[PDB]
Amino acid sequence: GSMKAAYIIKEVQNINSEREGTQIEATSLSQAKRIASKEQCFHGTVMRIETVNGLWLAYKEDGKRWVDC
Repeated sequence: GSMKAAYIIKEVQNINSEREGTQIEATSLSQAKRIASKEQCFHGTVMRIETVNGLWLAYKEDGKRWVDC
């Protein structure tokens, strides 16, 4: 299909915390955002998209718009 890059999606309790994530493949950051929003499992949490080496790409507080980093 389309050329895809590796992204790491993490679900954390607050913006400035670190937890283990899971690796997904997406064609763009926007598709990664859609996947991350669909993968949220807990209540009121923050979703964050990083690169594999741990670079913050974006994050979304529950009920807010994505914050691009």
